Amino acid sequence: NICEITEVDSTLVERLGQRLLPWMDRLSQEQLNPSIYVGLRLSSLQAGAKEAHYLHSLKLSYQQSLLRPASNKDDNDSEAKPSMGQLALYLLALRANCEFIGGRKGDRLVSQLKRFLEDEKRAIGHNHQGHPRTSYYQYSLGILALCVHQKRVHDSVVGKLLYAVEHKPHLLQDHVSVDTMAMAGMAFSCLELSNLNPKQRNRINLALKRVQEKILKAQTPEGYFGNVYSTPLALQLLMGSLRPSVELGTACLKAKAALQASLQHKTFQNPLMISQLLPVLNQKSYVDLISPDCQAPRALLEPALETPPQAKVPKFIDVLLKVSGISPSYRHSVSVPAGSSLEDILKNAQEHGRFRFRTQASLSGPFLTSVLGRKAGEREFWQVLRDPDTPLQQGIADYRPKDGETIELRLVGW
Ligand code: B12
Ligand SMILES: [Cl-]
Ligand SMILES: [Cl-]
Ligand SMILES: [Cl-]
Repeated sequence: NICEITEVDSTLVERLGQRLLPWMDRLSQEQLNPSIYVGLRLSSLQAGAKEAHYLHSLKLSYQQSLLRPASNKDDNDSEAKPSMGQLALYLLALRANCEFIGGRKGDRLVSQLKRFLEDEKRAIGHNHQGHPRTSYYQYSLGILALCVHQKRVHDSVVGKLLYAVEHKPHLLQDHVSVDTMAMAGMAFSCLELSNLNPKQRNRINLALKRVQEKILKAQTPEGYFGNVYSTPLALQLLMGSLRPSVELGTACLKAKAALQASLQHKTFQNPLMISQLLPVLNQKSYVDLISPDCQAPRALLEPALETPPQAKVPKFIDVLLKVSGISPSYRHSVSVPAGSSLEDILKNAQEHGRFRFRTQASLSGPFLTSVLGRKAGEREFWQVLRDPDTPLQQGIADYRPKDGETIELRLVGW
């Protein structure tokens, strides 16, 4: 297949896998990450039966958190659980261990997921005025997750994703675009291969060509689908073929070369991103979770065990932090070692100034949710940009600012 990464330097792959390896000892509820587990299982790499403990921890935690008693002893909250889209990735994790979800606990989880989709269906509405509470990405992920376990979703649920893909000057924001198409594509593709909604078979097939079209349309001069980070999910979808073309073949070749290029430059630092890339580098996608092969051997990753101690004096960078989209705006001047994350800088400004911010856990890491006491609301988010007006492609923990950058935290409405 032409959309498949066919040749990768195994030492690059191994370095990527070494980035996931420490996460395998991070078993706390907020660190546990079903995406990382999936990515490893579908990769050419193994992070030990560190993996087994990890799935077991996922099982215990997702079950204990999501199946809690009918009425909790005086709180309405205690120990905020995984989200439904995370439950969807947890379902992918089980398939990655060649398990189907089951038993009474598994029935309840599946219902929770179906309720989620039904609730999103309702939120989206009638004829689609109205938004998902979460996103179409999680919507698609949910359908895909149920599909790979051979669980059917209501035709009206699937309809909502199909129509969104099908209808008009495409709804989706640029940020979500390719990634959401890729994920929806993978939901549709699973539906097809599974024949789970035969009453919309043709519609699904046409949604697939659509999804393919929009992804190729989104190709950048650099070769990326959307951006470097959407490219792996794009390729995950695209390697699933069934519409082989000359445009598609050329697009994939460009996409692949751009991706391999970025691998030489330590582009992929984010554990979730790596978890999305490794499968692709092993010619696998989430859609392979339909029939996962748990017998295939993988190369054991061993701990890097070396963190190079320079005893040098590091370069410092001087960075300007600025907050906009709220009143008052705020600025902060910080000088920190080169290689400091945006997050380090935030924590520094908080420590040594009038700054404050809050993040919350996500599978991509710390997600900035509140700056200076202003918490992003319903369709708001704290956008992170490098001045002038360039949205970062990494979040706070991964973005490592350059000398002289102005980094903007902008409250925006999408
Ligand atoms: C939906 C989405 C959003 C939504 C999320 C809110 C919503 N309505 O649900 C919005 C528009 C707010 C958003 C924002 C951003 N996003 Co975003 N987002 C996505 C998308 C399409 C799906 C994520 C998802 O739902 N995952 C599934 C569920 C189960 O996972 P989850 O971990 O529980 O999801 C949470 C986080 O993803 C959080 N979130 C969203 N984006 C990001 C990015 C980072 C770095 C973090 C830590 C968290 C985070 O939102 C979800 C909670 O609803 C992904 C695509 C992808 N390839 O994963 C990109 C993606 C994760 N986002 C990305 C980026 C870069 C950003 C921003 C940094 C953009 C910016 N310059 O401001 C910001 C986050 C800044 C911040 N405040 O911390 C990149 C990250 C790449 C990388 N190297 O890590 C991705 C992969 C898109 C891309 N191809 O570039 N995003
Ligand atoms: Cl339940
Ligand atoms: Cl990254
Ligand atoms: Cl805050």
